[PDB]
Amino acid sequence: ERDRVQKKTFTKWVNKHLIKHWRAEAQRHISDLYEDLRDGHNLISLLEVLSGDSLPREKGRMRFHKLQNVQIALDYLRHRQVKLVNIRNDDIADGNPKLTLGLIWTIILHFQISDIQVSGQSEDMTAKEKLLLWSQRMVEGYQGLRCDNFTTSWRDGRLFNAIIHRHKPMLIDMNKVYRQTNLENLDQAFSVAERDLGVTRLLDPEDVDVPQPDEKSIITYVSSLYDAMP
Repeated sequence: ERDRVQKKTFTKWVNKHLIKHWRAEAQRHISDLYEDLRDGHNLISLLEVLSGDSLPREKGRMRFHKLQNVQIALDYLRHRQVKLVNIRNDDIADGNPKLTLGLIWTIILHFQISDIQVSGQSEDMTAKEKLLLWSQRMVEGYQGLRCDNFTTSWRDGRLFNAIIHRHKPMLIDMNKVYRQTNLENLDQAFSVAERDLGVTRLLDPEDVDVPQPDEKSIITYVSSLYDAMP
């Protein structure tokens, strides 16, 4: 299901950032997203690295120290005009999945997805509508591949390869692309983007070759491409 994939994707995204913390003790790794954010420490760390700001933190063990640290993170975001539609400290401290996923998505949008500007876009297209237009424009010439959406259109790997073939034309062979299975095409795309473009592998080939790829995870990964070659 799309939610286990989303947890998955979100977890790697958060970890990529955690380990670049400037402070050693904060350089942590999450195993389960629905446990390892509860105490608020990694949420605060994640906001520290993404913003470069130094945030207060509460050291102890206690239940209400978890709450305090979540509140510091939520308060940070609210002070930056992020609409936390309604989340309490509790939701995160208790490990609620929907809201924990929602909070991470909100952070991904705010910090990563929302700077997407492309030339000749419309005024009130969304930031996802703007990414889409970029993706389309990135493959305008390749022979009858559409990008219509951030799900089914990505399933066979063609889009990703075609995108990477725009400055590593040398590293991928689009011909083999139209001969390869979905899985081969995904692995390759994702392994090329890591080695030669500096793009962390957020998705597994298995997560994407399914009838309905999870829209947020695909957007997270494709945003990451955009960041490497706009």
